[PDB]
Amino acid sequence: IVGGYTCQENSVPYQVSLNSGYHFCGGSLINDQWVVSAAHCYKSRIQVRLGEHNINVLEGNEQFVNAAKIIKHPNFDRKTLNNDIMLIKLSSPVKLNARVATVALPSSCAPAGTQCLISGWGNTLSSGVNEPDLLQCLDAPLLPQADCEASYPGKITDNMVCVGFLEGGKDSCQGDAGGPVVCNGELQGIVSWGYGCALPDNPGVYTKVCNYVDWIQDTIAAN
Amino acid sequence: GETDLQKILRESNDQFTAQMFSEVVKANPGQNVVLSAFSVLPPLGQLALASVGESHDELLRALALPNDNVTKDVFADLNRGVRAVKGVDLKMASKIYVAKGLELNDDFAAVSRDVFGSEVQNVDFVKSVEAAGAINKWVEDQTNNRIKNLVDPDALDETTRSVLVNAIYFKGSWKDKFVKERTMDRDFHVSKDKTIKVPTMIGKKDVRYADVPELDAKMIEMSYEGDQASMIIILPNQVDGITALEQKLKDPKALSRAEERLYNTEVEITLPKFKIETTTDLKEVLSNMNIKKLFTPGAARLENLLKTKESLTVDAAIQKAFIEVNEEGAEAAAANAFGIVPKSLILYPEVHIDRPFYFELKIDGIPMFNGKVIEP
Repeated sequence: IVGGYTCQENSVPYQVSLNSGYHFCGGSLINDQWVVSAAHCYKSRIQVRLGEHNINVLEGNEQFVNAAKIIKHPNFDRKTLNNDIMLIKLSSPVKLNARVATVALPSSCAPAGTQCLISGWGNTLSSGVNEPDLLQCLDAPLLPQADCEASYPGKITDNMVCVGFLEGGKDSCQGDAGGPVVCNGELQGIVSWGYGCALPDNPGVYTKVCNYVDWIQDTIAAN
Repeated sequence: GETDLQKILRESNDQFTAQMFSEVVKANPGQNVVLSAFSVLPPLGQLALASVGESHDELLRALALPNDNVTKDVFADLNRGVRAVKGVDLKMASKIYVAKGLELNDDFAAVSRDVFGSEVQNVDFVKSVEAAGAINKWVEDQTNNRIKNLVDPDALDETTRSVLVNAIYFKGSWKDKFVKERTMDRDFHVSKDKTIKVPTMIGKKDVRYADVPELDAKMIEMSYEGDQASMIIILPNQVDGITALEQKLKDPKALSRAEERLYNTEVEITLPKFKIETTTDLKEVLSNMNIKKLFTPGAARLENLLKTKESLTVDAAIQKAFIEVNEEGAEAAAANAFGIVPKSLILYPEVHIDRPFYFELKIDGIPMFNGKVIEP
């Protein structure tokens, strides 16, 4: 998160960390054994880290679980990033504390201007690199698809949504991919891509989760 | 056809490059050096065609050439592909200055401009500050003022019948650049006892890496734009393993054999910025490479350089080189990943160029210059 603040310990329980000897992406716990993330964050070996506050130290309260099943959307394109959503089944059920909670899926496709919370352990510099120890949060609105498409012509689909600020300054960055974009207690987006980070006229593009509800529900229930 | 003029022009260079390299290191002990052995060959081939007898046979020996039949075609070839191109800004210059009171061969100061590209110029050597300034000026105009003060007046007098000035400049743009905001002072091991902090460039690069046991070093190859120019860095496994590496690098083949173990990988390179300005005495250096008759009276036999076939020899031969390595390059400018920048975070193995190293610019199969960095 470029241009954000540090979240209070436990304010973002649904936020997880994908690890392979290092934090590479984020995700969201939607039930005690299923994490929802982005598809481009795919790795054949992934250890999900729930209960995390400070990534670069073990505080004792964490829960490291292995990704037993890793299901990317059938129609995920690596070059357009359409259908950039992945399902992760935890090797075992996790304890649901005040440190590990599940987010609710969208019951509505939120409108432009909806205030959302975007969180992550990704880069904090738009130009340069800086990895945060503690989780970063960012309050960012859903932008009109008209401004979203104008910012990236031909690159936006009905499955994508721009969340952020056109004047830049506050955006998601490298390491936040797969991460949560919670609006009114519902996961409306998943950190996906954007040109650079926190650049003017280049808002962050996220996966519009309200278009995968049936799919997320159907896959989990069947597997 | 032209393959038997270039893969033959590459073999000579490797012998001379390795030779020029050891000599400059032996001339500038405990310090950073930079030299362009490649750029000194054309003036020698231009000089081996004025020098007759045992002088010519000494030069041709060192230039690794059979006769001056093929010497002209090798440089007349090299002289038809000598401007700019992609990735780098290379500035190679060379000229001969003969005292104003001399009558040169009119016709061959043309086979000098039409095979070597250069011109043979007369200058008032008796006027040191007027002749020295006039030389620095052609060198300063040929290098865009990058190389000033090539020659000093305490080196001239009208005893001086001829001087060979040589200038080489380099500064390139990486295929994928380093971010300036990512540059910070990081450790560098000047010795097993000393460790200083130098502005170290951090960035991921799709490089050709090689762990070379024969040299007890690591070889990395970072490319500039266009993929024609490449920065060759051979980092010794020992902090002090540099002077030991120089010894192994006395083998003109140690590099070819090291480049066959070179494999493609994606690593996070940590390279210190560096600038090197070396003024080399080619007279001393070349004379220590078996080319002494050129800079010797009555033994040079420069009877073809002149119209009159008269007494001449070289008095001076200077080389000033200036390399410049920074973050400059391609692929936009900051949070730079790919086309649409996915917000994923990929970490690659780290390679810290944190000890004295040898470098070299490979402009397509041929090292145009090299040196060593003991302290950025």
